[PDB]
Amino acid sequence: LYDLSCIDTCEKNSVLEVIAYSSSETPNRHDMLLVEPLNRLLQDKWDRFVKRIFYFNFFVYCLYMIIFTAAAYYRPVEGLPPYKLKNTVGDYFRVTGEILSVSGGVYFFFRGIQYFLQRRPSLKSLFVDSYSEILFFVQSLFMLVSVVLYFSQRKEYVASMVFSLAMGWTNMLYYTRGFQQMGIYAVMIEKMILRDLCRFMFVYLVFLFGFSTAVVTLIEDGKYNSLYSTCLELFKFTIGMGDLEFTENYDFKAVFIILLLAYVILTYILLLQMLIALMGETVNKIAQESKNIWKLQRAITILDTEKSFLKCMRK
Amino acid sequence: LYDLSCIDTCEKNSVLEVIAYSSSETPNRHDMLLVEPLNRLLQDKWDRFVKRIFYFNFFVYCLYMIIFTAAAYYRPVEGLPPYKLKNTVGDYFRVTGEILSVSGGVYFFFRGIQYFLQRRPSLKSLFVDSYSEILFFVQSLFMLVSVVLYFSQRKEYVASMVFSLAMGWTNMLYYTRGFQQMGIYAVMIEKMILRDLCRFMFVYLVFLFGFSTAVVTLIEDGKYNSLYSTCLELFKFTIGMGDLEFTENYDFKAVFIILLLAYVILTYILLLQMLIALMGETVNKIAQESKNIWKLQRAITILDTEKSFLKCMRK
Amino acid sequence: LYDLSCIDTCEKNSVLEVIAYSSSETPNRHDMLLVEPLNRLLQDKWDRFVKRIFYFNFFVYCLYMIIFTAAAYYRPVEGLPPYKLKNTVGDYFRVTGEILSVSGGVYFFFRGIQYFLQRRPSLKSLFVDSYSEILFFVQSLFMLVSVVLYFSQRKEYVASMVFSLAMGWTNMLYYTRGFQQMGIYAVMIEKMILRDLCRFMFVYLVFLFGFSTAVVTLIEDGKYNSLYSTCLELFKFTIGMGDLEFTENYDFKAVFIILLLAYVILTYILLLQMLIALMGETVNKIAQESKNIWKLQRAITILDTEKSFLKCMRK
Amino acid sequence: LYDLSCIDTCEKNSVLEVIAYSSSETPNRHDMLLVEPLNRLLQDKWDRFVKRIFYFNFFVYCLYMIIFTAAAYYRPVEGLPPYKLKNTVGDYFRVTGEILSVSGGVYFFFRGIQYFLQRRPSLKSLFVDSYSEILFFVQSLFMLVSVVLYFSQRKEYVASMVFSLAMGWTNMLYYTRGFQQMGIYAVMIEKMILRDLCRFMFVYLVFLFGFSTAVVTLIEDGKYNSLYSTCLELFKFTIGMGDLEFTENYDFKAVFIILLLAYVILTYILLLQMLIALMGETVNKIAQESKNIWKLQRAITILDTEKSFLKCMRK
Repeated sequence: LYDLSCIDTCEKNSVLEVIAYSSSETPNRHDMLLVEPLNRLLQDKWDRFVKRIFYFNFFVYCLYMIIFTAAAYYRPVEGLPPYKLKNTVGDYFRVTGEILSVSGGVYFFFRGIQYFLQRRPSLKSLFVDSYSEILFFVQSLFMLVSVVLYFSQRKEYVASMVFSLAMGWTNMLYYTRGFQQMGIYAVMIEKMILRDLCRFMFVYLVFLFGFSTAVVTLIEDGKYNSLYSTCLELFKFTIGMGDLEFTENYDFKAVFIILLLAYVILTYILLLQMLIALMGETVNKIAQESKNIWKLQRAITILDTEKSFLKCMRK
Repeated sequence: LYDLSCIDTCEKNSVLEVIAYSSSETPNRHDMLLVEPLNRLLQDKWDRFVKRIFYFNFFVYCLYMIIFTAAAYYRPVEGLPPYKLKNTVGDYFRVTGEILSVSGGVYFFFRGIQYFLQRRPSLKSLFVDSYSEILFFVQSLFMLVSVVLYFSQRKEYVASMVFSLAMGWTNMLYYTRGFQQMGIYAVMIEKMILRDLCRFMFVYLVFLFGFSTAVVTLIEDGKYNSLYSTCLELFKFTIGMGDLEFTENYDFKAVFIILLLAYVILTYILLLQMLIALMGETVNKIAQESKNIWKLQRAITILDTEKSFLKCMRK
Repeated sequence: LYDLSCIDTCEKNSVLEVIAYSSSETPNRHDMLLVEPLNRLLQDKWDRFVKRIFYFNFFVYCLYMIIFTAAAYYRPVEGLPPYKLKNTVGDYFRVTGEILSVSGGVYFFFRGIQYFLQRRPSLKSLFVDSYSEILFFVQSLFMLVSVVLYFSQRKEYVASMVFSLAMGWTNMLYYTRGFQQMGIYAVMIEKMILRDLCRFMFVYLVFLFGFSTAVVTLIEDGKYNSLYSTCLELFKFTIGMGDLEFTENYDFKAVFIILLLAYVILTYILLLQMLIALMGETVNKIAQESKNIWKLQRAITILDTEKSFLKCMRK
Repeated sequence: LYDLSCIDTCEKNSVLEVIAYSSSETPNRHDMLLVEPLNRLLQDKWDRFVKRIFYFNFFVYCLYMIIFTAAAYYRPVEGLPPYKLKNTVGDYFRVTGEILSVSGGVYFFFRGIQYFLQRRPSLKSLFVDSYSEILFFVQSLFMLVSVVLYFSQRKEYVASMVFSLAMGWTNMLYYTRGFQQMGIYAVMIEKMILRDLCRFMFVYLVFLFGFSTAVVTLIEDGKYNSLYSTCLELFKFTIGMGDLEFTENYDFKAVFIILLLAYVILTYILLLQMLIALMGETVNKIAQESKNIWKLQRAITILDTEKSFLKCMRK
């Protein structure tokens, strides 16, 4: 038996806390949890009770989402907000869900604020990992905005609400951290996004934009002279529905086609495939690292669980 | 020469049987067949006669499938079942195939039952490998259901029948196990399904659903307000036929487009490509393992062949 | 200096000939050319003159193809063959190219026959590598067939001719063997075809067919009840233009959609991506081997060059 | 401290210059910069001031591009050039941007000429790396051509201009060299283009062309008898919008379909996926090499910075 009390020397800073709140700059930020005493301990906690609490929290959240979903689905958008309830069961259910939706939003909002009270946002912006919390804050932000617009007689609230909704469904992935495979997968995802995806987009957009302006220049009208629509037409090539003959409003057919071909080859063929290639390599490079991260991710959850859960007695 | 009689000590449990019916939990479940005596023996059996019997069984099965296929293809769906045969050759052929189809269904059904009598279904559910047998059971199940509905005057039997049909064509892959390459390939397939595919879908569906509700919320009508149709519209982006302008029923064009773009980027671009990447890695990780499994798969077939085939005399 | 006369002991069998015409069963079939004396010699030959002759032959062939192409492009398909020339330059050019096309066909045909006179076709069928020659034979075969049909007053000759044409354009790749990169690439191609592609298709078609019959069964008419058209509709999903709502001729909408979804997921998503994954691994496995093969491929060409080219004096 | 004055012995040739202008044939062309003294020095320069100048130059360039873009976007193509300005703010802004666009074109043109005065174009053609400069020259070339055509009353100038525009947006990637990741990515891109992409296209086009002529031969008319349109129809299969039933103008439906299927399988399925596979391997092979190259790329920029920037005093 290891002297676990050392870890729990929170009077200064628990060993686990040191790790959990370690700066992204720390070399062993993840590697520190390779210690057998720490793993023994954390796994014990997880199985002993934390995962139960965790699953519960997840369950609650997914309920929140379907409640919110329904509220939006049956939302009487006809007219301007706020809307007057009528004496029906459906109306009762709607406003019930509506209220609950807002409540949960406030809950997450406030928690985000708590984190800001502790880990100030000037610090949080430096942790592209803590974003997993920030996203809930943003989600709730959209909720709150829609509340304002709703009571401001601004139907625009729908849009804000919708963004909140989508955010939540994205945020569902947060809870994959409770599974040594799903959470790992999620880690793979977030890293590839932060790396390869944005790397790709940086260039993708350059070509998208460049070619769209090239084409527009040639275009006389056809409702494609509007850059907005032309760039969408080019975008369509990369989703797989780009029409080479989308317009005839030009005197330079050959040139028009040439540009399209270049765009396709460079973007649709080359870059998209390249992306895949690089992604494969990124996977190779990570692998174990995602597992390392996942363990950390879970550990953090564990600590927060105990910290927030009434300081419940334990070993 | 090795003392092969040891292997054949079935009075307690044959060495090969030990392996064949080994729990999925066994560490060497597959590795046990790396023994030269076992391989010598099994390969001998295979070449000596088993593969001939196997090929025959395959042949019979593929006949079954085309018979069943034809029966369905020329099925007089006009009216309600059961249908009355007329004095024609085509009618004769139809009912002939129909009967045969049912018969083969019962055959597989019963065999599945036999397996349940031995390897109880409470055990079978724990072997995500024994599913190769279960699928035949399910196939036959659909057959039997269609029989009931047919005689119940319920045209719905067609649907059940169709599922049986499709199941069978899928189940054709069962017999790839007789080839050291096709069966191996099949192993690669089933593992990637059980791993990467379902892993992917778990998240794919989250985004699909989330975004579909987001969009529906914005939608006023256009026959897209129905979640069902909207989620299909989003699904279309991933097959390659998603229309960015599928509807105009909203007051928030910009937002509408934003959501679509997010969905595409996250799902169509990122996740689908990621999947490919991970699949490549999975292939790397397996490779030899699929071969190991294939050998086991064949060995099992061999044992069952001898066991079921009249206990035919052998070495 | 190595005693090169040993290699040239053709009175029994040249060392290079031994290798060139080595059975596919030979373990070192390709590895034998790793000998420094052989490489020294072969590279010398290549640079000294063979590659010049080779480039010439290529040049001639590509001329043949464009001549043939033009003949077909401007072919007066109106009416029935044989067609009567009129006193015009275009007619003169057409028949000129036509004759030349046939001539070159006969040339390749005859060469194929020569190979059969030597390396009998009973042997050739065992060399899935010698197909590089066979393809020219097949190409010429189609040519000859079209000649017959042409003079038989059968417009069907066009179809045969077209196949010959396509064959030739495919056969253009033959000459990539003169470049240590293009030929290597071609080797990568042919191996992946012979391996992964046909492996894939074996299963692809199973699902294609199976699902198509499933769907047809549900279909009442709509011109999709014809299996032929339905299977094409399913095929379209894998090229990227499959319509989930291609028909409404059924009483089981839900089921109809279910089947489509299964087909997409299993075939479009899973198998196609899997194929990519496996292809990547195949590339890894080959790499050097394709280079080895390429060297052999070139060596063979070299030997044939000298053998056919007037037995021109050399070192 | 290393004796840095040795590096600066430019009276003969600076050590860095030796490397920077090293022939592509040099074995250590890139490896030479692995020297710790060189890296120390170059990194110092970069951070000390070069990167600031570099960022500035980039900034200027991106301004140039958006100015040019706007000029084209609001270009009164109605009638024939040169166009007469009217007394409006928009006209003033247009011609302002127009002039600026030409000016920057001349700037890059002249610089290209300067390089030709030094590193003669007979040499430049041998450096498929120096193309990064050539592209600016080509960009400016198109600009100058449009100027001529503009004043020649030839509306065709638009086309030339458009090409210049697109070139510039492509050339934006030049400046990714200032980032150890973006520039590296760009290196990955250019290599894969120069290698795999053109390798692919070499064969892709063979099949594209071959099959297009095959199909045309069958075609009676339908506006597809024109090879140009048919080859586009085939091209569409690879972008994901190829229609199997694009025409009915033929007497050989079966054959028509067969050809299409072959084209799809060989090109759309096989080759495109193969390309991806090879690309993955190319990534594996490069990796570090791209980083090496990137460092060189930056070093070159550094040297040119100092050389062109007033010979500003330094260590």
